[PDB]
Amino acid sequence: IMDIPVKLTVELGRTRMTIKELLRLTQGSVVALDGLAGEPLDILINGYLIAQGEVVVVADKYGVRITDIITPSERMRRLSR
Amino acid sequence: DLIMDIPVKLTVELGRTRMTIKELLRLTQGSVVALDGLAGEPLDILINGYLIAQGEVVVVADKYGVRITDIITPSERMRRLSR
Amino acid sequence: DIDLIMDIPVKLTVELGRTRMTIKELLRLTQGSVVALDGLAGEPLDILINGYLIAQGEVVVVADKYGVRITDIITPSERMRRLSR
Amino acid sequence: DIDLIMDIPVKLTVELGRTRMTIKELLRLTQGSVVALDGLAGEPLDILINGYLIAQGEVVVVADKYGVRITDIITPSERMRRLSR
Amino acid sequence: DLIMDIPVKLTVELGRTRMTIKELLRLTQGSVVALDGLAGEPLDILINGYLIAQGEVVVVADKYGVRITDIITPSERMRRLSR
Amino acid sequence: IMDIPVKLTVELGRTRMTIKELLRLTQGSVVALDGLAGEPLDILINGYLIAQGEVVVVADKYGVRITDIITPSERMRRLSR
Amino acid sequence: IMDIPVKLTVELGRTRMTIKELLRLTQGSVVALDGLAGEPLDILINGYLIAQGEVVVVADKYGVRITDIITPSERMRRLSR
Amino acid sequence: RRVVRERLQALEIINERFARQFRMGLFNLLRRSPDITVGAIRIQPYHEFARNLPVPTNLNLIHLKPLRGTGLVVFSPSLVFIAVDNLFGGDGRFPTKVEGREFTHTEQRVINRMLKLALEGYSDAWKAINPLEVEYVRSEMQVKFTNITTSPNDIVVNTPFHVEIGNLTGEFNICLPFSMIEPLRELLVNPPLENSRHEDQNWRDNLVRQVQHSELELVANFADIPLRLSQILKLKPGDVLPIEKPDRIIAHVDGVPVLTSQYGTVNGQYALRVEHLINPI
Amino acid sequence: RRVVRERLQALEIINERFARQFRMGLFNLLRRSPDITVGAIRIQPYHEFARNLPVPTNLNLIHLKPLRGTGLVVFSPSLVFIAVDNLFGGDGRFPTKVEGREFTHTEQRVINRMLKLALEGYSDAWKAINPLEVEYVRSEMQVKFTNITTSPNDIVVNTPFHVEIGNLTGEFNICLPFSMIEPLRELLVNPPLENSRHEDQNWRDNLVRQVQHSELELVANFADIPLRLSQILKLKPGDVLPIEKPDRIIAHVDGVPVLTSQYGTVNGQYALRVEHLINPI
Repeated sequence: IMDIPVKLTVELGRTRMTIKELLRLTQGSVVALDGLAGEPLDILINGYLIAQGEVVVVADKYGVRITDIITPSERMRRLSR
Repeated sequence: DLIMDIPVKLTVELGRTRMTIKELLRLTQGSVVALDGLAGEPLDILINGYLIAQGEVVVVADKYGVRITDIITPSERMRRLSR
Repeated sequence: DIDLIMDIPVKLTVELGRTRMTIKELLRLTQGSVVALDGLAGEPLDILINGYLIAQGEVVVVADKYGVRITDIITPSERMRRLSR
Repeated sequence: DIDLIMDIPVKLTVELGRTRMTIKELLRLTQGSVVALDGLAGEPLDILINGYLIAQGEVVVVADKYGVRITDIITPSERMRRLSR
Repeated sequence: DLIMDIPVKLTVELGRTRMTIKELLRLTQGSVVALDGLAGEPLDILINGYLIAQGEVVVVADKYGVRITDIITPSERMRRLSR
Repeated sequence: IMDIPVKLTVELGRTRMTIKELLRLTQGSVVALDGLAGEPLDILINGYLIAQGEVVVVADKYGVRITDIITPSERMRRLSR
Repeated sequence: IMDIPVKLTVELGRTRMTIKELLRLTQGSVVALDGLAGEPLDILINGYLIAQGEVVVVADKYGVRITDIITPSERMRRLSR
Repeated sequence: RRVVRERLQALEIINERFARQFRMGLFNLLRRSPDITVGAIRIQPYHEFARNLPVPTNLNLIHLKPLRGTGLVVFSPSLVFIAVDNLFGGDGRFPTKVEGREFTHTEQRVINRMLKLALEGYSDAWKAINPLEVEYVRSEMQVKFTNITTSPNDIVVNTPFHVEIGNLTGEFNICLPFSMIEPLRELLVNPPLENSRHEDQNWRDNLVRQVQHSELELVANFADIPLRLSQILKLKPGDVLPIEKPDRIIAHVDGVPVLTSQYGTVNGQYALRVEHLINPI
Repeated sequence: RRVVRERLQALEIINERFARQFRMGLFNLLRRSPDITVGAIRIQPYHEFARNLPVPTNLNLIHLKPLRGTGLVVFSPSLVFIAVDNLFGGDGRFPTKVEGREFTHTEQRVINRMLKLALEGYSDAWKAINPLEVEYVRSEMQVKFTNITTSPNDIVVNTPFHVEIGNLTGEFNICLPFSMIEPLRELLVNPPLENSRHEDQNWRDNLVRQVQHSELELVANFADIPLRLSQILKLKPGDVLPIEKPDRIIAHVDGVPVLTSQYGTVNGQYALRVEHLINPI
């Protein structure tokens, strides 16, 4: 009920390999992730997820186009992934 | 290095904003929220929630690929955690 | 390169045992039901991280506090043998 | 330059401990609820100013009056190690 | 100097006025109050509520920048506190 | 209820760094703060905040354009800043 | 009642002989099975059968044309085979 | 920055059946059998569609309740000319081309008949699967005045059609915002499914009867301690790591927890005493 | 000294939809479709706007209850000439220019029709989001007589529009004081939001359900003593600093206090005994 500021978190994709694949890749090396072009992004608070939503840019400033609160159904599957 | 071949989880973020729960209360399910980092600045790159480096995404080979640019730089890491 | 990675937090997991079991059995299970595991009593428990095999160990109660004591580091050959089951 | 700054009042702060806790837990908490902290009993308390690490110390009751006695000055290397957690 | 790198909080003020609570009582939420210092005089600069020096703001680089002009000058500081 | 004069205080912006950045800067050095052009100013009494309001100048004399009493909501956030 | 992801399995035909017939056959050797062209395919979950159904390909991606849940009648005979 | 990708199955069949319905409707209307060639479904931003749109041409707004937003349809001047002369029985071998000149009252009225006929055809075709009412809003001349999408870069879906009557040919398009179908994004991808009769649900129940025969592998967890790989490297066999009190055991399969349990010593085996199934509802 | 900066989102869309409404209103009024080009929203002092205003031109006062102050609209002599000749059906290819000459009675009456039509259009457009009644007050010839703002340097917001009918063109502006929208300064910045249905609040409640799963780090404070950095420099490890009696402990997260508590010795650990949550209400 009582209000307080809190730290949020947005995550752009997750993959699974050793750092040495990218550690060998010096600066300027482009690397892709499971993140592709079009899918929405999730929001975390203090590292705890909330909701799904795309992010756009306005006035040279990013703006999240949030969609809906993440239910435990898809929360479980994204935790599993 | 006998544990070199261990997969790791990385985390890439856009930006932060000090946001009180009264704001989310009026934030609808289709609301728009900004961040602190300006557009065009390379995204910060982390692993398992731990800061590593920064990079920027580019539309290459029909997939979002992030171009690594900086190193851990522990002095800069200390400066960053000293905010 | 190696020095950069050293100061990085990582997670770890430990498993007790494995048993074949189907949804009929789990629905039949009720409050207080007892289920065993293939892990024999006293057998050292496997130790993994992020689902990746690391080592094996056993829990020892030192100063009325639970603590797992490892015993070995899995060789690549024995890891291959274990996964080839 | 240095002499100009010396006679300037400054603030200081001391912290007891840290615990992970969520709004569910705080709402469940009621009057008289007891909450612990990671700071072990008898452990010296960290001393900071304006949120900036300074030193560590412990409280000593001298002439039935509370007083904090410092024990060390944080080196830059140990400060970096502490912030790298 | 082992504590050189310590951030500090500064305070910049316009002017003062001896103001009795009966005046604020008739002062509405959209009222206007004057000060003691005349327009154009450099603003006093303080840190953590402690007098340091004075300066004036100038519209430079689309941001309010104050131009430091004087030093602590402890004799003048004593004269100022002797009011 | 009983009346008495009291000392007020107006604050033009606050930043966070060491004095040596400005101590090295000799007299005549311009330095900016979080204070920008347009935002209102707060009023303190004996160092205790009251209200938010811009300040204008009239007859070569500054005049505060106070707006409203500061509520604890924004009081807390400005204390945090 | 409670939901969980689970591993499926589809099986394309079964035969009975020693591996040495095919072990002698090096790579690139074509070998046929009881599976012919036209008959539907069965689906297993964790190795446990469910239903009968053909599989087609759409958008360069396979798609099963499932037909009906396998009853114990034909389940027994396919186990016997 | 604006990117969307997807693959669709059902709306292709929907467009085909609506095209057959529209073909027979035009046949009975103009006493002559037409032919409609449905083009490949187009996914493009609104600005790209507007650029590809041949000006001049008539655009019409048809709302789709209860989904917020309005649908759009377009018809070529060649199509309206050919349709109106066939209504008059004209051969069309001496055609005329009008550019910039707004449609007359009679031409707009003929457009109104095409609009109502197309609305009825698409209404029946769409309600054959999903009941979504279509209601005309307002015709428009210039695409910029339509301003349906929030941004010109907003990606929209367009269905092209090639309609001919003998020698006479033509082409018209049906374009829709992707936000119009965003709530039904999963449905349009899925191909149409028949049956749905009462025996279809017990068929699903038959599948459930098959499902009870399943194999599940549980995972038992005791400690999940965060450490450092430097500590792991300096760790050696025989090292001990303290663990907090595991007041309960979480049981999960491939990740998903199902219950909590208490460990116990049973018949010389590591056994667990379940407490209750985890129900997220 | 007078400075204001900001960025706006919603009023752009509001102006666009009002412009479409005004375009269709003028179309039905003059039996000819016009075109309105909305210029970039202008933020400038009142004196700057007056200087940029092309004299002669007609200015009109429209009050906006319950917000104190009056809104302003302007129309060009070219626009009024073109509109009135189109009302008479004149081609306008032999135009006339009048400067300094006040509008006749008939010209002022035609201006009255434009004023009422624009008032109705903006009323519906604005009430589509926020209900704020607009009521005309008094037309004005010279900008100095309008004297709406307290000072000429008072920064005002103006919305320019470019209106044409075929070859005939024109431009009129809608300028508003910033104090007119100062109470709604936060609202105009925010882009328009849809829904607001009953499921929108429980959607916010759904977000709250997500919020209960949050991580919070508390801060415990014992002594906040004001000292001098000279004393800090002369301080050496082993030094002791007296502290008054901490009758209670303040607990805050990132600064914001939430409760008060009493320290205690529990299970060999520094534990605190909470008293009550801090409620500022």
